Amino acid sequence: TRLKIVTIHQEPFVYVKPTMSDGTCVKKVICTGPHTVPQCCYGFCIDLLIKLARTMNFTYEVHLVADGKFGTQERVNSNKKEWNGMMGELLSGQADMIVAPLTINNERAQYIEFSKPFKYQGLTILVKKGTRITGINDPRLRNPSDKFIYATVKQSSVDIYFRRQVELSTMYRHMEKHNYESAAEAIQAVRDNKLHAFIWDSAVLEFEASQKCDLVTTGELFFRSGFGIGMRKDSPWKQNVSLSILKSHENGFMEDLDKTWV
Amino acid sequence: DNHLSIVTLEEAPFVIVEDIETCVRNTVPCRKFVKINNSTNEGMNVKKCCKGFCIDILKKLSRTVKFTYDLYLVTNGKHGKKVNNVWNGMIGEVVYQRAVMAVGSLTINEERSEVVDFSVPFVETGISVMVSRGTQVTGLSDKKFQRPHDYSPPFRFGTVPNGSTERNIRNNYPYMHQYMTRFNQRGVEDALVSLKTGKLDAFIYDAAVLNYKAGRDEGCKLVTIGSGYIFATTGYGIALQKGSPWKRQIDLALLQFVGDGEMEELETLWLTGIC
Ligand SMILES: CC1=NCC(CNC(=O)c2cnc(CNS(=O)(=O)c3ccc(F)c(F)c3)c(C)n2)=[SH]1
Ligand SMILES: N[C@@H](CCC(=O)O)C(=O)O
Repeated sequence: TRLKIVTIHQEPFVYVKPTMSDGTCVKKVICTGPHTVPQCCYGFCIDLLIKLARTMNFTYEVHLVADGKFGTQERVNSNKKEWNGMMGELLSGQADMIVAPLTINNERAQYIEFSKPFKYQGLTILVKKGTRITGINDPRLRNPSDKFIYATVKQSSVDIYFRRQVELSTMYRHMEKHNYESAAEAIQAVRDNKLHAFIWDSAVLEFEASQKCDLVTTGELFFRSGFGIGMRKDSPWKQNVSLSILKSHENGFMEDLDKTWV
Repeated sequence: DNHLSIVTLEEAPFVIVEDIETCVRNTVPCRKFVKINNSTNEGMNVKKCCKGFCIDILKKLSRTVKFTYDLYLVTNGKHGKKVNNVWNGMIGEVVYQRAVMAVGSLTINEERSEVVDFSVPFVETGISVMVSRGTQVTGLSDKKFQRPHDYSPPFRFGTVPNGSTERNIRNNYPYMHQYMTRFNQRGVEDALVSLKTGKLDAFIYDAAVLNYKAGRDEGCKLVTIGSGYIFATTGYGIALQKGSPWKRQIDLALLQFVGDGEMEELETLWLTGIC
């Protein structure tokens, strides 16, 4: 049996590009994504996937998460709760493994099993160069008004983060009106000054400030967090997937992916 | 079955030991087995007092996961090394089931994970290089380290052996490793003395401790090279026995401390610097 791999668009971890006319595309893999169509996936997490595949000797098929989401747990409406995003696909069976910049937290870990982290990072804030704020504690952030507008990605770990603490509630109620469907769109809306601040993964945000030199981060991590591989609570692969990730930190592989993609 | 033998080891600020009757405020009881002489297995548990970042993690774990414990300090070795295919240190205490779990500045790597189970990492760490004077050295992977004798004279640099750092340099850089051995330091304190006096040019070691040390250094002359760069990034973790029933609740408890702000509080409580 082959492994079904779900992932998600998220430069520099997963680039998504259209196959040229022949149905063909740096290592690149054929992945299907939204009714579905063949496409070209590459990047950091792809290199990782290919390393795990050869290391542990398995075959795989990659597709993009149908609703384009990382995954949170929402109430069905009522009573039932359900996971959307990559989280939902893994739990349902549509995926066997999540390979993606997937943040580790208590909520998801309750239901799935994470590998040891293949990437230590945190949360920071992206803005357009002319803007200056101290950080996550600036008056305009902690005391919001539509005169200064900031957002995160919907149904993301950052979303969970801000909804979780009563004390973060007014920020969360401000973000709720402005939250975007993809980080790409949110980063774009920051360049166009349609968005003032984007609260998101530093691994991602500092790569964009790195090349889109009209955007910058402030400043400063204000929260540590990490990415790991998603597998379901079983799982035969789980222990050996961790060992591999550890091995790749230790022997320089992960350090190389950093330098190839970040 | 709700009462757990747990092993630990002193390394500030994660675990700090103080002499004791009763252990006072914010400390817990930890026994240490001290021999009567060097020609007998005979010994005696001395009652001492343990505090620090990892002790606080332990209290919090105990509260939430609901267990009691008897905390003791490791005597046979330190963090853990495999010697003639036999584990010593905290890792071996768990491996030979003397302790249900190990807490402290215990680095997670591949080889230890073959023989114990580890919690989610709760402190970032890796390998860093600390210097005391200005330098242009990039990181561990600089030519000055990898091919030292390319330089006349060569750089003098070392680690504290028998831990995760030395085990890593031994696997990845064989020549650096056999060059370094003559500069082996017996402890972090020793190395720092050598750095300040100039009998050591660089000290290669656990990033979390190095960052801490530089954080509390008077005069702020000790820094980590390259913006505090970290080769082979990993974390401290709670080591449990292979297939432990406890791993799950310990993990979720840890991840909860993250959402609580409880970790950030511990971090600022113990890891606040002046530099
Ligand atoms: C120096 C100090 N480093 C960390 C300190 C306090 N601990 C945290 O902030 C923290 C953050 N995240 C997690 C859980 N997920 S993780 O992906 O595996 C991860 C990510 C980044 C980390 F830094 C880390 F440890 C672990 C946990 C358990 N603890 S002090
Ligand atoms: N934290 C290390 C000790 C110091 C080191 O060698 O880096 C370990 O658990 O082995």
